[PDB]
Parts: sequence; structure tokens; C-alpha cells
Amino acid sequence: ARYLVVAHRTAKSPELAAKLKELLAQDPEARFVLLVPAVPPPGWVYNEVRRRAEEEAAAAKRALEAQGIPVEEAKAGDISPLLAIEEELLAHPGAYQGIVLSTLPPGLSRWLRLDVHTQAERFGLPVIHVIA
Amino acid sequence: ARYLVVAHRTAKSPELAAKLKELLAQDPEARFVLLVPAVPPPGWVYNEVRRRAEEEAAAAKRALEAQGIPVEEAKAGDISPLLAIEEELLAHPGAYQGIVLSTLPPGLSRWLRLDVHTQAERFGLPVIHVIA
Amino acid sequence: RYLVVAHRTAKSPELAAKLKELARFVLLVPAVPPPGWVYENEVRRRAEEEAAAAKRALEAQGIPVEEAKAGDISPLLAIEEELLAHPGAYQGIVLSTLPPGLSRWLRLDVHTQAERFGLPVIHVIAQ
Amino acid sequence: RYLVVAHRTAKSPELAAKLKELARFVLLVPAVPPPGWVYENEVRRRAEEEAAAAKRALEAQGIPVEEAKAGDISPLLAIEEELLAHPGAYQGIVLSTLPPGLSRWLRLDVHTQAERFGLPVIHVIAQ
Amino acid sequence: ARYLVVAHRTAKSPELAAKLKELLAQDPEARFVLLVPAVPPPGWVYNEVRRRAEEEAAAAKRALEAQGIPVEEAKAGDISPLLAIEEELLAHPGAYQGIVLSTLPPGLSRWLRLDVHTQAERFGLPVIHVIA
Amino acid sequence: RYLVVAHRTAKSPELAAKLKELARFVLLVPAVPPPGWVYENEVRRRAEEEAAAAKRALEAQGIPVEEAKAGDISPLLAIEEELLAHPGAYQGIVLSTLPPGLSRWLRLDVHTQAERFGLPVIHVIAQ
Amino acid sequence: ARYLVVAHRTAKSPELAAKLKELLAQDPEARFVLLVPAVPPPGWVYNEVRRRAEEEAAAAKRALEAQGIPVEEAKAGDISPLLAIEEELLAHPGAYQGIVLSTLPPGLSRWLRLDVHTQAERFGLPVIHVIA
Amino acid sequence: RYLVVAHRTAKSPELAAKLKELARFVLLVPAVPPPGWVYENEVRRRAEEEAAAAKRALEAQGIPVEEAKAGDISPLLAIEEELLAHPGAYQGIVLSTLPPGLSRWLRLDVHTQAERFGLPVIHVIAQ
Repeated sequence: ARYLVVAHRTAKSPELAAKLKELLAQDPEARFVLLVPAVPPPGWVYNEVRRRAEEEAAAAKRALEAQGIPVEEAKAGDISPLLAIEEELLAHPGAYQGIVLSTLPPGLSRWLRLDVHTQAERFGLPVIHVIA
Repeated sequence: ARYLVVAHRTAKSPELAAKLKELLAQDPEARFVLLVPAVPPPGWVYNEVRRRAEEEAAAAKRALEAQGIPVEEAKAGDISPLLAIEEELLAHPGAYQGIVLSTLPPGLSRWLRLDVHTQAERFGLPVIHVIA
Repeated sequence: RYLVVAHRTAKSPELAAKLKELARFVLLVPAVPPPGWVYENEVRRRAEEEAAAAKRALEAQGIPVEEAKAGDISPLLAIEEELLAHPGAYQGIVLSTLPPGLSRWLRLDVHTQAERFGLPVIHVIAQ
Repeated sequence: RYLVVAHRTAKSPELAAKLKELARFVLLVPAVPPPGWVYENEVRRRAEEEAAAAKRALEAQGIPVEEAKAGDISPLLAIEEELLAHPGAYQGIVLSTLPPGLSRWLRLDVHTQAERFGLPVIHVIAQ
Repeated sequence: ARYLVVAHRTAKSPELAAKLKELLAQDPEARFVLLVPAVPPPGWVYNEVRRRAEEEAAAAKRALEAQGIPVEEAKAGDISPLLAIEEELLAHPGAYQGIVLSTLPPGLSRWLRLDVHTQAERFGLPVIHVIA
Repeated sequence: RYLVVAHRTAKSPELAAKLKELARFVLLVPAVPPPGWVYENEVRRRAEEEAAAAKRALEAQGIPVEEAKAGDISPLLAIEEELLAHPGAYQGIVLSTLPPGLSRWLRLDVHTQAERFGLPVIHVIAQ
Repeated sequence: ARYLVVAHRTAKSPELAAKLKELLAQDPEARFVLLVPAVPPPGWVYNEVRRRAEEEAAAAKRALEAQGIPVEEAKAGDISPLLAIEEELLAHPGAYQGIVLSTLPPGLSRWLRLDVHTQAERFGLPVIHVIA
Repeated sequence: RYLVVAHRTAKSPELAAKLKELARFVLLVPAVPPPGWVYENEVRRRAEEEAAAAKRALEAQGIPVEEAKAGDISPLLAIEEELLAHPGAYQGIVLSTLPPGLSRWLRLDVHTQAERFGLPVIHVIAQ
């Protein structure tokens, strides 16, 4: 029904678009919410941090839309994809039927190095992993 | 053949009913036993505790029946779903061919926070997980 | 300040013995069941009465108890939620379980999983 | 020589207290976010300013800091990458986290996963 | 091709027979070697121990044959099913394309309590788990 | 009171040496195989004779043994079932294994999995 | 699309060839890069070590080609298959859509004893395991 | 008697320092690669020469070495196979690795997985 699409740098990637196009093909009614892990924690030096994160999320949304994908909403979340997912699910329980986790390729992906692809299963939702 | 349906608060949920209706569609002979994790351990202040748990189980059974699901029996078990399953399987070995674990959505579910969905596999029975 | 997680074992000499060896103590009593069809305000009330009774039992052994709190009936969820409520308030957890062969909490591997929060865990076997 | 992993807790008395109990210290500040669409040179610059600010905070507590480095915003990736950059330079890691209930790093089990590198890990809870 | 069928008490069970009959249906050429975990380690009191184990293995073979299953050979192995598998694979590398692990029901099974069903995967062969 | 888990190593000097360093001892002898087609009363009987023989071997080394019990041939199941039978009776487990390279119990990771019950585990390598 | 085929001693095996022939049948365009774990670390006694490893890789390539398999390239990597994969993925991110891990049979395989078949999943690529 | 697992770090002062703090030592040198297409007798020979060279390096630091053995190039397989060959001969393992950031063995989590055999493991970081 509604998918939580977790992506930032891979928002412009053909592979992500292709998977979402596959999900549209099996379900024309499918809705995609882009969750952009971009918010760093508070620091000593720098609202401004959130504003910058919001800008990254909007830029991500536009990149995914330009690929022919309808995007219901883009949200900036914690810079940890695992923390971002946990916190989005807490904020909106029952909104999402699946997670689409979009990563850079092994060898380049920070999230893969952090084992996000397997740890994302602990939440209890189906996880579709896309390599971009 | 016979499914151990583990649910309490989600007994009235359309998603649970739908899955059980799917299981009926593939097997018209399917039988469902509702195991309701509701029994807290002995305390300092409060038979009465069991009686209250039995009341919750019956209420759960009625909620699931009102959804068009035939329910063979409802049992109240340990308030830990994992302990309840272990103890029901011990009490009736070979009665059940599968577990249907019904949880609240991620973000709201206590059982998901406790990793019941993956830990339930250790018993050796197939686990169908339904989010409600 | 120690987070003492106990319910049935609050009266046990082993836990008293351990706390005497050890400071302030807060008693967290996993006793609040999730909402049901027949009975939230009611079950919470009963849980807080349970917490009060456990606190009396511990104090009767000679232990001063700063506060007792009823938490989620899952010790692990109770601890998580107490740490969230009062961050930085505890320097350690004292987990009091029944002995193996009787402990539900041991069967739920509360003793090992309690370490994930980041605090030192002292495990006492009582009764 | 100790690899001190801290950012927000660089000013915390608990970390100072721990380093006083303990030698040379290098401060590794997980603060560099991955490249984005709007802002790499820019975010790195901001991260290095963040690292400098954390170093001042620690030195202000009475701790001499050999060098401060901004690393990947994931403490685990930061540590891995620092060990790769300067192999053999550190005899231990000092991990300073916020308390459970506030710590993102604890939620990410940085405290347990940090042991995989092969070095002794001392965990300090601050604030 | 050739299956290592791990069973002792469940040798006479309809469910085991049924699965092996399913495997015959998809592959008429399928061959079954019954590995019977029955050999205890050396003790203080009691060749005789092995002889007793061999007797149990033969009894198991006859029980499975009486169910209409062709059995190429029965072997008695270490009383630990995990050690028995490891040692049979060491003794005959490449003989087996799969393991069929037959257990008693959860609540009754020693092997399930010992997590044999998931630990058996570490060897690198496909594992079919049958509950009897 | 210690739960001493041993069978073949009951005569070993290493186990004696360890128990001398350490109290009451109960010897749990994993020796009871599950029911079979040819031989339950019979195999139990043989297992209890095995337990008695192991007890004599240990006592012959200078160790007083309160009781010896034959348990399930899986050390882990034996321990679980003994703790269930007599909850609170043991303050610790003494696990005596053959050395690595000969021990079936080590291969079955009994030494690490024994910790799940909640009791302190002392591991002795014998022979 | 492009598969990282991890094999050394099993390069001449019919089972490996058969799987790659299956992959060709579903995708005539499939490309195979043979990664040969053969490079030991620096020692006290013995460029020469690399040269010997390169010789093993070429020999492996020829063995796989003689089986009717097109091989795009053979590379010698770290003697640890896990380290070899990690390092190849780092050197060429996005080159590979899958890993084909070819092992000797359980009972004989060093890589299986080292749990390479399950540990290989941590990289984030699909793993096809072939026993030879 | 200690099983000292080292190859490149056999000359390292850190390992010497550790062995001086500690008895008999056997040096197990993971250096034997599996059979190949071009080169078994040959690669074994080269591995045993490697083992001899590592033994000289260690002895040159002031450590008496009872025997040096070339084992499987996987430290974990080498250890398993040595324990099988000579059961009961070792009371402990001394694992000498390069530092994190250079160690292949650390990347392979040899330091944590070595504990599964049942013996005490002392981990030395060298170079």
C-alpha cells in the first residue's frame, strides 16, 4: 500500500526508479514516502541544521520525481538510516506496509558497511533492498 | 491443519481476519486456537488474576468471531507471548502445524520491540507474522 | 543511584544482602500489563499498588528506597522506558531474578539482554 | 595513546574525570555527514570546525589534546577509518556517550560493536 | 540425488514417510541414507555400546521401510545429531545433496530444544525439516 | 552448593585440583539417552550405574559428593532439567570437559551456552 | 548482469559449470569474472608470491573455460575468500550484481568450515552458493 | 604450555614483551595454503621454511621456542587442526596480530572466534 523509501544519494538512480516502477506495476495504487537520513545531532557550532536537512530532502524528492516516480512526501530524518526508520515508524505507526531501502553499491555504501540492510528487518516490516 | 493464533489487542483487526480468511481459502478444514498472552506472574497484592485473564481471552475470542472467523478455543497464557507459546506447545505437542503471530504495527507493538516475530522461530514451527 | 529491578524477589534476603554490600536505590517493578478488552487506568492502578507492596517488602529488609515505580510487565521494556523518562539518573542496574528453573525473566534472557542499554548490570539470584 | 571518541560529551565532567584517572589523547569527533545534493568541501569544513570546538571544550576541562580530527558521522565508521589511516597509533579507545535514554550511539550499539576492531574499549557515560 | 535422513524415534512417523514420498515424486531416482543418532560416548561401565546402537539403527531402518520408503543404508552415529551429521559428512564428502532432519513436535523434541533445526544449516547443505 | 557436570573427566586430576581450590558438590552426569526401538527403564538403569561409577571416581580423588544424578545425555538439557527439578539448590556450575580436540561438549559449545541459565559457570579442562 | 564467481579448486567442477550454464539460460548476456582466492600475506622468506597466485588464477580460468563457460577475466585475490570479495567490491563498486560462491563439499571444504557461505551475505549482494 | 599464533609479528617487540611477562611456547604459523593447479608438497615445504624463519625471529628476541609448526593459512583452521593433533598439550593460546587497520586476522575476527575452542585466549597487538 504505502512504502517508506529510504534514500538520499541514490534518489536519482535508475535502479531505485525501476524497483518503484515494478511496485507500481504490481500495485497501481502504491504510495511512496521518501525518508532522507540527513539530520545530524546537535553540536557546538551550528534550526539551521534542520533547514539544511530539509533542503537536502526536497532536492532528493525532486531527483526521484524527475525519474517518473510519484512521491507523496519527503521527510528529513536522523542521519542514521536505522534511527530515522525507528523514529518515523514511532511517529506514524501503521502508515507503512514496507520499507524500500536504497543503497549505494557494496564497496561504496556506508549503510551496507553498517549492516543497515539486515538490521532494518528488526522493526517487523518487510524490507526490499535495492542496490544503486 | 491447526494454527496457534497468538493475539490479544489485535483480535478485532481486519488484517488478522484477512490472513485467517486466506488460510481458510487454501485449506477449508483449517482450525484456529486463539492463545491470548494475558496472565501476569504472582504478586504481593492480587485465582482472581487468572479469572481476569480468562475474561480477556473470552473477549478476544468474541472479537475474532465477530469478524467471521471460526475459533475452536481461546486460551489465556503467560503475558509474555514467547513464554505463552513455549508453554502451550509443551502442554499440547503436535497439536499445531503453524503459529500465526498477530502484532500491532511497528512503532506501537510491544512484541515487535521484544523481537517476538523472529524469536518465535526457535520453537521449530512455521511462523506467519501479521501486522494489524 | 541504582535502578533495582525486582517484583517477587523484593522480600528476598539475597537482594537485601547484595544491596547491603553496595548509594541511593530506585525500585522499578515490572507489573503493568498492556491494555485489554475488559479492564488502562484500572490495570495501572493495580500495578502501582503492586509496586508499593514490593517497596514495603524491600524497606522491611533494611533498605531505604527513594521511590518505587510500576513499569511495563516486560522487564526489558520497563528498563528502556525508565531510562528514557529519567536519563542520567542511574549509574547502574541491579537485576533481581528468581533462581533458574523458576525465573521467567531468566527464560526471557533479561540478564543478558539488559546489558544493551549501556549501564553496568549486577545480577542477583533470589529465593 | 588513546583514541577518544566524543562530540557532544567533550565538555562533560564524567569524561574529564575518566581521562584524569588514566598518556596521550587524540579526539575523534564523528561529525562528517556523507555528500548531498545541496552542500563535500562545505560539510567537511563545518565538521572540522565542530571538531575544533569539541577540542577546546575538552582542553578547558584540564585535558591536553594532541590532535582533534573530524571523522564520519557514524562513530563505528569513523573509528574504522581512523585506525586505517594511522595503524598502531592507538593502544585503546575511550568511548564517551550521552546517558542511555538520550544517546544515539548507545541506541546504535556503538559501545558493544566498537570491540570488533581489536582494541580495548573504555566506555564513559556523560551528562 | 542422495539425502541424509536424520531420524531415530520418528522413523515410523507418517510425516517423515510423506516428505520422502514427496521427494520421490519430484525425483524418482532419489536415494535415502538413514543416519541414526544413537552412539553415546565411552563411559566407566559399558563394542557393546556400538552393538546396541547398530541394533537401534537397524530397527529404525525396518520401521522406515515398512512405511513404503526405500532405504539405501542405515548408520548409527553420535548421539548428538549435530555431531553425527558433521562426522558423516567428513566420512563421505559429496555423497549427500541434502539433509532431511526429522524431529518430534515442538514441546516434545530434544533436538528442537537444542536448536538442531537451525544449527544444521552451518554445514553448507540444504536442510529440509520435518515435524513428526 | 555447586552443580558439577562431568562424566568421563570425573577421575581427572584437573577437576579434583579445581574442586580443592574451591562448599557442597552435586555431580550431574549427562548419560541418559532418549528412548529407542530395542531398549527406557533399561537405558536409565545403565545411566544411573554410569553416574554411580563417576561418583566413585571423583570421591576417590578426595572430593566429597553429596549426590550423583544421571541426566539427559545432552549436558545442556541435563543442566536445564536439573535446575527445573531443584530450583535454588545451586549457586554455580562447574563444567568439566575433555580438552579441545577431544571434547564433544566443547564442539557443542556447551561451555558458552551454559551461561544462558543465569548461574556463574566455572570451566575446567581435564585430561 | 555481471557475476563475481569465487572459486579456485572447484574451477574444473561440473556443478559450477552447470550453475553458470543455468545463469546463461536465464540471461544469455551474463558475464562472469573469476575471483581466485590465492594470494597469501607477506612473509619472511618469499612479487614472486603474486606471480605464483596469478599463475593459479590463469590455470583456474582455463579450467573453467574448458567446461564451455565464457570467462571475462580471472583475478587472484587474498587467500581468504571473504577478504578477497570485500577487496574486489571495494576496487570495483557496482561492477557486480551477484556473487557465485563455489565450494568443495561439506566435509572437505575449508570455506564452509569458515562459514564463508553465510558470511558472504554481509556485503549486500545476492549470493548463489554452489557445492562442487 | 602456550600455543603462540603468529607469523609476521614473530619479530615484534610487543609479542616478546608479552611472552616475557608470562612456561613453554609452541609457535603455530598459519602459512599453508590449500592445494592448487600449478604448485601440495611444494607449498607445504615453502610454508615450513616460513615457520622456521618466524621461529628464528622469535628466538632472536630472547624467547625459547619448543617447536614451530606450519599450519593452515586460516589461523582459525590452523588452531583447530593443531588442537586435534595434540589434544591437552596447550593450556592457552597467545594470539599475536598486526594492529587494527593492518591486521587481516582482526578483519576475520580471529580474536573473538578463537575463544570457541575452549581455551583462554591472550591477544597481543604488535607493530
